[PDB]
Amino acid sequence: AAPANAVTADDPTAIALKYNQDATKSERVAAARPGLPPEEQHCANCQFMQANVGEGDWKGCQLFPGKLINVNGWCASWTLKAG
Ligand code: SF4
Repeated sequence: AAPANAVTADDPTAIALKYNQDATKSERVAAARPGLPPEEQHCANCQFMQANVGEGDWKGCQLFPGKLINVNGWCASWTLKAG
């Protein structure tokens, strides 16, 4: 079950970025964002995931202030975690 502050499918920014809590139900292949092949991309390996926010599988994303994403999710702002 998601947390009360989870990013949801109805959030305008989530819609614009094509976020899904489950990267296997995402359009990562169509987007072909650079840095890894698309099937390898999800929030856990994204530069914007905040590992010190949230708990368990539900972590922060810098782009979604006050909310939580799932580490197994994806959106079109996916960017390789480089530091
Ligand atoms: S920016 Fe990165 S961490 Fe945030 S929802 Fe998109 S893929 Fe996940």
